[PDB]
Amino acid sequence: MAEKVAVLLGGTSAEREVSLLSGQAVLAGLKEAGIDAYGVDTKDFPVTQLKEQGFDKVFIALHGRGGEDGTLQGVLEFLQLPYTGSGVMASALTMDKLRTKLVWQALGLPISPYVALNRQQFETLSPEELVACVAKLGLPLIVKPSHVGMSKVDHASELQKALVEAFQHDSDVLIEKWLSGPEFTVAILGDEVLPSIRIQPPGVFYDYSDKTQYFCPSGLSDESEQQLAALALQAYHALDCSGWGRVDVMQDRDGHFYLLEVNTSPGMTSHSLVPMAARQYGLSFSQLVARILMLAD
Amino acid sequence: MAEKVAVLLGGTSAEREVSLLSGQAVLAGLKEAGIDAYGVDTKDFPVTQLKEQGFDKVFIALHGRGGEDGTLQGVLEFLQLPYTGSGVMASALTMDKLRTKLVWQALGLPISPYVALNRQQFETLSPEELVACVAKLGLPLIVKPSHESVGMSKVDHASELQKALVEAFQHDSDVLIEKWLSGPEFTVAILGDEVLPSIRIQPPTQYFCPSGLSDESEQQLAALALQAYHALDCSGWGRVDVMQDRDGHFYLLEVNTSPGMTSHSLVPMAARQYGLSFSQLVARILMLAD
Ligand SMILES: Nc1ncnc2c1ncn2[C@@H]1O[C@H](COP(=O)(O)OP(=O)(O)NP(=O)(O)O)[C@@H](O)[C@H]1O
Ligand SMILES: Nc1ncnc2c1ncn2[C@@H]1O[C@H](COP(=O)(O)OP(=O)(O)NP(=O)(O)O)[C@@H](O)[C@H]1O
Ligand SMILES: [Mg+2]
Ligand SMILES: [Mg+2]
Ligand code: NA
Ligand code: NA
Ligand code: NA
Repeated sequence: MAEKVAVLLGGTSAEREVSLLSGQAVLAGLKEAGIDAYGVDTKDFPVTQLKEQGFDKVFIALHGRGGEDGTLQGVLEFLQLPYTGSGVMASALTMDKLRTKLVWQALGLPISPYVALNRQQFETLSPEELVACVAKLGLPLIVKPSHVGMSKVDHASELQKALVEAFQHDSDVLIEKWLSGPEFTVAILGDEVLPSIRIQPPGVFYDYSDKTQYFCPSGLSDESEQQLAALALQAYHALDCSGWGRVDVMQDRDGHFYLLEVNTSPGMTSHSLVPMAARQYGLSFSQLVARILMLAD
Repeated sequence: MAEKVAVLLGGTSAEREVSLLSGQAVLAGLKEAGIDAYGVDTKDFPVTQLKEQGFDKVFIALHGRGGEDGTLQGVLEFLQLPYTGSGVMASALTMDKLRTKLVWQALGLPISPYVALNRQQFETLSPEELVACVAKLGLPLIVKPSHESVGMSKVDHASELQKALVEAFQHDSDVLIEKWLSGPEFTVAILGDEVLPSIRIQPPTQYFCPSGLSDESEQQLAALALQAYHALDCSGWGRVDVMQDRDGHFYLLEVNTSPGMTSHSLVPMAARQYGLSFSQLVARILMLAD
């Protein structure tokens, strides 16, 4: 018998608005392909009741907290409903910058040099020791929390300052070497790596708008794109991802690629990265979402 | 109001019968400490209904799948009940032996030499080419599926390897081949930020608490166990497992995020040695859920 599919959307996180748009597009795409899909705004319907409502399969179109971080996935494993995107472990681990970095580094995948700090060694030390500690990183630097309130840093007086603003919403902190750019992103769909996209934000960060420019194709030489494609796939399997996702990557002045992050529930607005990548690989939006759904075992 | 507390016990996993005992003990210890606790056999009671039925706090005494793997933790995060033990990420991570290892390795924490192998590599490669991948590890060898002794084999001669890989590629797409260690084995219970006293395990099982180690070795082991526990983002409580080599080096094996709470279990025995009654132990664990 045919599947009843729930498209989860909206939610209660900071990214509710984008998620409303993503879910709306996913919904229209699935109905175009003949899938018996139904929208579910999770602000108002409890995800713990999907099974009672008669659903067979879940398409996850939520973003941020409670959507891509393992918690929803755990609910779905408890109910024994198949769902799109990565499982609990991968979904949660991709939110944790420190441990994502550790997994990659143990495998010898390229990451920007960094130094981790918790609040202990933070308060158990002062600026004359903190600067010697990072000295080997050079300048300038990025200070961010392990799990939004980050800074760029140019010389050694600026450091101490920015460290304390980072502990205002996290307890483990990363101090990374600054990379020149440019920034790229690589969508993965099952095992297929799609065309990369160059991203230029106006300021120093590609943080949380409307000005940001994107380039498809990305302008990389051909040899450069195979390297970035293979690396992306490795980085995605490294964290045990599956179904689909998006790997974020940055070049440095030397031209080498460094891994930043994997996003386990990407935006699916008409203006979003994955659909733009897919259209360039030659897939309609409708085929994209039918495929993601097919990849949910 | 006194907070109403659910001790989750039983479940539907292989570890059910052990879990009924853990939960029965925890139930009795929370009551002795003045806590308004109720046993909840989650085989019979969903867990998605715990908020609706009026519970305020959850003590997890479930073991294995659906208990210590992040799925339960995810449900409780969604219902927003405070609960005992590690969060989603740590509970799930600790069931992935490969990635546990990778994290520890990158922090320079000591683990046994190993090789990891996925099904695609097993398919592509001849038995001899395999023996060649794991040669640098010597013999004997331990073969385990990567996902938490089902499918686990001790391999003494290179010609037993295939059979061991096959038995394990049953249960997982990822398998670990490790260097065997001559022991003995240790376990270090952690309770919040306190490291309790270790226990020597001598299997074929005798448990020794105290462990026999020098003070100076106990300090090393406690510090090492703490770092291994924080490396994986654990909190609340947990049990860390460690082995020695012939030379007395410690190597990390695993962190357990929902340990046994029967009268014959390790954590309770470490607690006893620390000067705690069982009632005190479970009350402390619950205080650490906020
Ligand atoms: N070492 C670095 N050097 C230069 N730019 C960086 C570095 N790390 C991160 N960035 C920039 O900051 C952006 C967002 O940082 P990220 O590493 O995703 O942390 P985050 O807190 O998750 N920010 P957000 O994307 O809002 O989640 C990246 O996409 C880059 O543009
Ligand atoms: N490298 C090793 N050398 C010697 N003994 C080992 C090694 N790895 C595992 N063992 C023994 O096997 C036991 C189980 O190890 P573990 O790494 O937890 O695998 P497992 O499949 O989780 N088995 P269990 O914990 O019983 O589910 C340990 O407690 C050790 O006594
Ligand atoms: Mg980010
Ligand atoms: Mg184990
Ligand atoms: Na994620
Ligand atoms: Na666990
Ligand atoms: Na030595």
